[PDB]
Amino acid sequence: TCPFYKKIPGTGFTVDAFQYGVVEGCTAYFLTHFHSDHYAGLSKHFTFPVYCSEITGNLLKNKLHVQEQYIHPLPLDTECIVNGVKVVLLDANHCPGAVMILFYLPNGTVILHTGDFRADPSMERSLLADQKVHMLYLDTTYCSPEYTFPSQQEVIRFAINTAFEAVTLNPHALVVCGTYSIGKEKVFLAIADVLGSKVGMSQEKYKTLQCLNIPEINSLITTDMCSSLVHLLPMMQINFKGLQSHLKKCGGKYNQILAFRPTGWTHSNKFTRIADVIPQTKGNISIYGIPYSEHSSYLEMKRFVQWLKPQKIIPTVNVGTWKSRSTMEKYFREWKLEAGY
Ligand code: NI
Repeated sequence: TCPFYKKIPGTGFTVDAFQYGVVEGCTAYFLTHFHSDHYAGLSKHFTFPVYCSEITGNLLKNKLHVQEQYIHPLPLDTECIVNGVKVVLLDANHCPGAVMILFYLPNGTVILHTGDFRADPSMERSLLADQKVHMLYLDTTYCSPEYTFPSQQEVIRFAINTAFEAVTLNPHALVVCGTYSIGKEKVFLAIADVLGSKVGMSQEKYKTLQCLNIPEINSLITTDMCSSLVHLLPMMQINFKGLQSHLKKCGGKYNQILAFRPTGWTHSNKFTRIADVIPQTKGNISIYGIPYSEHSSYLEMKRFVQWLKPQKIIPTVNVGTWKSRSTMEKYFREWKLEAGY
Protein backbone atom coordinates (compact mmCIF):
# COMPACT_ATOMS: atom_id res chain seq x y z
CA THR A 1 0.00 0.00 0.00
CA CYS A 2 1.08 3.48 -1.18
CA PRO A 3 2.33 5.87 1.57
CA PHE A 4 0.91 9.40 2.13
CA TYR A 5 4.04 11.33 1.10
CA LYS A 6 3.63 9.85 -2.49
CA LYS A 7 0.08 11.10 -2.96
CA ILE A 8 -0.87 14.58 -4.22
CA PRO A 9 -4.10 15.69 -2.45
CA GLY A 10 -6.95 17.01 -4.52
CA THR A 11 -5.75 15.20 -7.61
CA GLY A 12 -5.75 11.79 -9.22
CA PHE A 13 -1.91 11.89 -9.09
CA THR A 14 0.93 9.91 -7.52
CA VAL A 15 4.72 10.48 -7.64
CA ASP A 16 7.26 7.60 -7.86
CA ALA A 17 4.57 5.03 -6.84
CA PHE A 18 4.90 1.97 -9.13
CA GLN A 19 5.55 -0.84 -6.52
CA TYR A 20 2.11 -0.86 -4.88
CA GLY A 21 -0.01 -2.35 -7.75
CA VAL A 22 -3.06 -0.38 -8.92
CA VAL A 23 -3.31 2.66 -6.59
CA GLU A 24 -7.00 3.47 -5.84
CA GLY A 25 -8.04 6.66 -7.59
CA CYS A 26 -4.82 7.18 -9.56
CA THR A 27 -5.42 8.52 -13.10
CA ALA A 28 -1.76 9.59 -13.85
CA TYR A 29 1.49 8.24 -12.37
CA PHE A 30 4.43 10.70 -12.42
CA LEU A 31 8.05 9.43 -12.51
CA THR A 32 10.64 12.07 -11.38
CA HIS A 33 13.76 10.15 -12.65
CA PHE A 34 15.14 6.79 -13.80
CA HIS A 35 16.66 5.47 -10.50
CA SER A 36 15.53 1.97 -9.38
CA ASP A 37 14.17 2.90 -5.87
CA HIS A 38 11.79 5.34 -7.74
CA TYR A 39 10.78 3.25 -10.80
CA ALA A 40 10.44 -0.02 -8.65
CA GLY A 41 7.54 -1.91 -10.36
CA LEU A 42 7.37 -0.55 -13.95
CA SER A 43 7.65 -3.06 -16.94
CA LYS A 44 6.23 -3.78 -20.51
CA HIS A 45 2.91 -4.89 -18.93
CA PHE A 46 2.18 -1.48 -17.33
CA THR A 47 -1.08 -0.05 -18.80
CA PHE A 48 -1.62 3.36 -17.01
CA PRO A 49 -0.43 6.84 -18.19
CA VAL A 50 3.12 7.69 -17.06
CA TYR A 51 4.18 11.34 -17.08
CA CYS A 52 7.93 12.23 -17.16
CA SER A 53 10.71 13.98 -18.98
CA GLU A 54 11.79 13.10 -22.61
CA ILE A 55 14.99 11.47 -21.33
CA THR A 56 13.13 9.38 -18.72
CA GLY A 57 10.65 8.34 -21.41
CA ASN A 58 13.54 7.14 -23.72
CA LEU A 59 14.79 4.95 -20.83
CA LEU A 60 11.28 3.53 -20.03
CA LYS A 61 10.80 2.54 -23.71
CA ASN A 62 14.31 1.08 -24.42
CA LYS A 63 15.44 -0.28 -21.09
CA LEU A 64 12.19 -1.36 -19.32
CA HIS A 65 10.10 -1.87 -22.63
CA VAL A 66 7.10 0.11 -21.50
CA GLN A 67 4.80 0.53 -24.50
CA GLU A 68 4.85 3.83 -26.36
CA GLN A 69 1.12 4.44 -25.97
CA TYR A 70 1.51 4.78 -22.14
CA ILE A 71 4.58 7.12 -22.18
CA HIS A 72 3.73 10.85 -21.86
CA PRO A 73 6.89 13.02 -22.13
CA LEU A 74 6.58 16.76 -21.20
CA PRO A 75 8.93 19.57 -22.06
CA LEU A 76 10.62 21.46 -19.26
CA ASP A 77 9.84 25.04 -18.14
CA THR A 78 6.39 24.90 -19.84
CA GLU A 79 2.85 25.12 -18.36
CA CYS A 80 1.01 21.87 -19.30
CA ILE A 81 -2.56 20.67 -18.46
CA VAL A 82 -2.76 17.05 -17.28
CA ASN A 83 -6.22 15.58 -16.52
CA GLY A 84 -7.49 19.12 -15.96
CA VAL A 85 -4.66 20.30 -13.62
CA LYS A 86 -1.80 22.75 -14.53
CA VAL A 87 1.71 21.27 -13.99
CA VAL A 88 5.33 22.37 -14.75
CA LEU A 89 8.47 20.20 -14.88
CA LEU A 90 11.76 21.84 -13.74
CA ASP A 91 15.34 20.57 -13.97
CA ALA A 92 16.32 18.89 -10.63
CA ASN A 93 20.13 19.10 -11.05
CA HIS A 94 20.26 15.32 -10.21
CA CYS A 95 20.90 12.73 -12.99
CA PRO A 96 19.97 13.05 -16.69
CA GLY A 97 16.21 13.46 -17.18
CA ALA A 98 15.51 14.18 -13.45
CA VAL A 99 12.72 16.71 -12.68
CA MET A 100 10.92 18.56 -9.93
CA ILE A 101 7.13 18.90 -10.46
CA LEU A 102 5.02 22.06 -9.66
CA PHE A 103 1.31 21.26 -9.23
CA TYR A 104 -1.29 24.13 -9.35
CA LEU A 105 -4.26 22.52 -7.49
CA PRO A 106 -7.86 23.28 -8.43
CA ASN A 107 -8.44 24.90 -4.95
CA GLY A 108 -5.52 27.52 -5.31
CA THR A 109 -2.83 25.57 -3.34
CA VAL A 110 0.57 25.24 -5.09
CA ILE A 111 2.74 22.10 -4.33
CA LEU A 112 6.45 21.58 -5.30
CA HIS A 113 7.74 17.94 -5.31
CA THR A 114 11.57 18.06 -5.59
CA GLY A 115 12.02 14.36 -6.49
CA ASP A 116 15.74 13.85 -5.92
CA PHE A 117 17.64 17.15 -6.36
CA ARG A 118 20.86 19.05 -5.76
CA ALA A 119 19.69 22.59 -4.81
CA ASP A 120 21.35 25.47 -6.60
CA PRO A 121 21.02 29.28 -6.54
CA SER A 122 20.05 29.15 -10.26
CA MET A 123 16.71 27.62 -9.12
CA GLU A 124 15.88 31.02 -7.51
CA ARG A 125 15.48 32.27 -11.22
CA SER A 126 13.35 29.53 -12.63
CA LEU A 127 9.49 29.65 -12.84
CA LEU A 128 9.61 29.25 -8.99
CA ALA A 129 10.35 33.03 -8.65
CA ASP A 130 6.81 33.99 -9.73
CA GLN A 131 4.57 32.64 -6.94
CA LYS A 132 4.04 31.19 -3.54
CA VAL A 133 4.36 27.44 -2.55
CA HIS A 134 2.13 26.07 0.21
CA MET A 135 3.59 22.51 0.43
CA LEU A 136 7.20 21.27 -0.31
CA TYR A 137 7.81 17.50 -0.71
CA LEU A 138 11.58 17.64 -0.03
CA ASP A 139 14.59 15.35 -0.82
CA THR A 140 16.09 15.27 2.69
CA THR A 141 18.91 12.73 1.92
CA TYR A 142 21.59 14.91 3.58
CA CYS A 143 19.51 16.94 6.05
CA SER A 144 22.12 17.22 8.91
CA PRO A 145 25.03 19.65 9.27
CA GLU A 146 27.71 16.95 9.21
CA TYR A 147 26.95 16.35 5.54
CA THR A 148 29.51 18.48 3.79
CA PHE A 149 31.15 17.89 0.35
CA PRO A 150 32.77 20.06 -2.40
CA SER A 151 31.20 21.52 -5.60
CA GLN A 152 30.94 19.11 -8.57
CA GLN A 153 33.36 21.46 -10.47
CA GLU A 154 36.10 21.02 -7.71
CA VAL A 155 35.66 17.26 -7.77
CA ILE A 156 35.98 17.10 -11.57
CA ARG A 157 39.10 19.38 -11.42
CA PHE A 158 40.69 16.84 -9.00
CA ALA A 159 39.80 13.80 -11.18
CA ILE A 160 41.05 15.38 -14.52
CA ASN A 161 44.38 16.55 -12.91
CA THR A 162 44.95 13.13 -11.20
CA ALA A 163 44.27 11.11 -14.37
CA PHE A 164 46.29 13.42 -16.74
CA GLU A 165 49.30 13.35 -14.35
CA ALA A 166 49.28 9.52 -14.02
CA VAL A 167 48.93 8.70 -17.71
CA THR A 168 51.56 11.32 -18.74
CA LEU A 169 54.01 9.74 -16.29
CA ASN A 170 53.03 6.24 -17.56
CA PRO A 171 51.47 6.00 -21.06
CA HIS A 172 50.78 2.32 -20.33
CA ALA A 173 48.33 3.06 -17.45
CA LEU A 174 44.58 2.29 -17.90
CA VAL A 175 41.92 4.40 -16.21
CA VAL A 176 38.78 2.63 -14.89
CA CYS A 177 35.57 4.36 -13.56
CA GLY A 178 32.78 2.57 -11.59
CA THR A 179 29.04 2.99 -12.36
CA TYR A 180 25.72 1.33 -11.16
CA SER A 181 23.00 3.67 -12.37
CA ILE A 182 22.63 6.76 -14.50
CA GLY A 183 24.09 9.99 -13.12
CA LYS A 184 27.66 11.27 -12.56
CA GLU A 185 28.58 10.84 -16.30
CA LYS A 186 30.75 14.01 -16.13
CA VAL A 187 33.39 11.96 -14.11
CA PHE A 188 34.25 9.55 -16.95
CA LEU A 189 33.49 12.04 -19.81
CA ALA A 190 35.85 14.72 -18.40
CA ILE A 191 38.70 12.25 -17.77
CA ALA A 192 38.37 10.74 -21.35
CA ASP A 193 38.31 14.26 -22.88
CA VAL A 194 41.64 15.28 -21.20
CA LEU A 195 43.26 11.96 -22.33
CA GLY A 196 42.07 12.20 -25.93
CA SER A 197 40.15 8.99 -25.73
CA LYS A 198 36.63 7.62 -26.15
CA VAL A 199 35.10 5.83 -23.17
CA GLY A 200 34.84 2.04 -23.50
CA MET A 201 31.96 0.07 -21.97
CA SER A 202 29.56 -2.92 -22.25
CA GLN A 203 26.78 -3.07 -24.79
CA GLU A 204 24.21 -2.73 -21.93
CA LYS A 205 25.81 0.52 -20.63
CA TYR A 206 26.23 1.94 -24.14
CA LYS A 207 22.51 1.40 -24.75
CA THR A 208 21.66 3.33 -21.58
CA LEU A 209 23.92 6.28 -22.50
CA GLN A 210 22.39 6.40 -25.97
CA CYS A 211 19.01 7.31 -24.33
CA LEU A 212 20.33 10.48 -22.58
CA ASN A 213 20.37 13.24 -25.31
CA ILE A 214 24.01 14.13 -24.60
CA PRO A 215 25.37 16.34 -27.44
CA GLU A 216 27.87 14.69 -29.78
CA ILE A 217 27.68 11.38 -27.74
CA ASN A 218 28.76 9.28 -30.76
CA SER A 219 32.09 11.17 -30.64
CA LEU A 220 32.56 10.35 -26.89
CA ILE A 221 31.76 6.64 -26.22
CA THR A 222 32.31 3.17 -27.73
CA THR A 223 31.85 -0.58 -27.27
CA ASP A 224 35.33 -1.27 -28.70
CA MET A 225 37.25 -1.68 -25.48
CA CYS A 226 40.61 -2.20 -27.24
CA SER A 227 40.55 1.25 -28.84
CA SER A 228 39.86 3.08 -25.49
CA LEU A 229 42.07 3.92 -22.46
CA VAL A 230 39.16 4.88 -20.17
CA HIS A 231 36.95 1.88 -19.35
CA LEU A 232 33.63 1.72 -17.41
CA LEU A 233 32.91 -1.21 -15.14
CA PRO A 234 30.17 -2.07 -12.75
CA MET A 235 30.72 -0.49 -9.28
CA MET A 236 30.99 -3.94 -7.66
CA GLN A 237 34.09 -4.75 -9.66
CA ILE A 238 35.95 -1.61 -8.32
CA ASN A 239 38.20 -3.46 -5.83
CA PHE A 240 41.68 -5.05 -6.02
CA LYS A 241 40.39 -8.51 -7.13
CA GLY A 242 38.02 -7.21 -9.80
CA LEU A 243 40.60 -4.82 -11.22
CA GLN A 244 43.34 -7.53 -11.34
CA SER A 245 40.95 -9.69 -13.27
CA HIS A 246 40.13 -6.86 -15.70
CA LEU A 247 43.90 -6.09 -16.37
CA LYS A 248 44.46 -9.77 -17.40
CA LYS A 249 41.78 -9.39 -20.10
CA CYS A 250 43.57 -6.45 -21.79
CA GLY A 251 46.22 -8.59 -23.57
CA GLY A 252 49.33 -6.98 -21.94
CA LYS A 253 48.44 -3.55 -23.35
CA TYR A 254 48.60 -2.05 -19.83
CA ASN A 255 50.79 -2.47 -16.71
CA GLN A 256 48.98 -0.19 -14.24
CA ILE A 257 45.32 0.75 -13.32
CA LEU A 258 44.12 3.99 -11.86
CA ALA A 259 40.42 3.64 -10.74
CA PHE A 260 37.73 6.01 -9.54
CA ARG A 261 34.68 5.20 -7.28
CA PRO A 262 32.30 8.04 -7.24
CA THR A 263 30.45 7.76 -3.95
CA GLY A 264 28.05 10.04 -2.17
CA TRP A 265 29.21 11.45 1.18
CA THR A 266 31.53 9.25 3.31
CA HIS A 267 32.86 10.08 6.88
CA SER A 268 36.38 10.78 5.47
CA ASN A 269 34.63 14.11 4.36
CA LYS A 270 34.58 15.13 8.07
CA PHE A 271 38.42 15.38 8.15
CA THR A 272 39.95 15.66 4.65
CA ARG A 273 39.87 18.36 1.92
CA ILE A 274 39.37 17.26 -1.72
CA ALA A 275 42.94 18.45 -2.46
CA ASP A 276 44.34 16.11 0.26
CA VAL A 277 42.51 12.90 -0.93
CA ILE A 278 44.75 9.85 -1.32
CA PRO A 279 44.03 6.45 -2.86
CA GLN A 280 44.11 2.87 -1.66
CA THR A 281 46.96 1.05 -3.38
CA LYS A 282 48.02 -2.59 -3.88
CA GLY A 283 50.90 -3.18 -6.28
CA ASN A 284 50.22 -1.64 -9.73
CA ILE A 285 46.49 -0.79 -8.77
CA SER A 286 45.29 2.43 -7.10
CA ILE A 287 41.61 3.26 -6.20
CA TYR A 288 40.33 6.79 -5.44
CA GLY A 289 37.00 7.41 -3.69
CA ILE A 290 35.72 10.81 -4.84
CA PRO A 291 32.71 12.62 -3.21
CA TYR A 292 30.71 13.52 -6.32
CA SER A 293 27.17 14.23 -5.03
CA GLU A 294 23.95 14.59 -7.02
CA HIS A 295 22.01 15.48 -3.78
CA SER A 296 21.96 18.82 -1.87
CA SER A 297 24.49 19.40 0.92
CA TYR A 298 22.95 20.58 4.21
CA LEU A 299 23.89 24.16 3.45
CA GLU A 300 22.51 24.11 -0.18
CA MET A 301 19.21 22.59 1.13
CA LYS A 302 18.88 25.18 3.88
CA ARG A 303 19.48 28.06 1.45
CA PHE A 304 16.85 26.79 -0.97
CA VAL A 305 14.18 26.25 1.67
CA GLN A 306 14.87 29.67 3.40
CA TRP A 307 14.44 31.33 -0.05
CA LEU A 308 11.27 29.41 -0.99
CA LYS A 309 9.57 29.95 2.41
CA PRO A 310 7.08 27.05 2.16
CA GLN A 311 4.15 26.90 4.56
CA LYS A 312 4.60 23.17 5.20
CA ILE A 313 7.48 20.65 4.51
CA ILE A 314 6.98 16.88 3.91
CA PRO A 315 10.29 14.95 3.82
CA THR A 316 10.62 12.15 1.27
CA VAL A 317 13.95 10.56 2.52
CA ASN A 318 14.99 9.27 5.96
CA VAL A 319 11.31 8.90 6.97
CA GLY A 320 11.54 5.43 8.56
CA THR A 321 12.83 6.23 12.13
CA TRP A 322 11.48 8.47 14.87
CA LYS A 323 14.92 9.88 15.53
CA SER A 324 15.39 10.87 11.81
CA ARG A 325 11.92 12.47 11.68
CA SER A 326 12.52 14.42 14.91
CA THR A 327 15.96 15.66 13.82
CA MET A 328 14.57 16.93 10.41
CA GLU A 329 11.62 18.70 12.14
CA LYS A 330 14.06 20.56 14.45
CA TYR A 331 16.10 21.87 11.59
CA PHE A 332 12.98 23.01 9.66
CA ARG A 333 11.95 25.06 12.76
CA GLU A 334 15.39 26.58 13.17
CA TRP A 335 15.40 27.61 9.53
CA LYS A 336 11.97 29.21 9.78
CA LEU A 337 12.83 31.15 13.05
CA GLU A 338 16.13 32.39 11.62
CA ALA A 339 14.60 33.67 8.35
CA GLY A 340 11.23 34.91 9.82
CA TYR A 341 8.59 33.04 7.73
NI1 NI B 1 17.97 9.43 -7.44
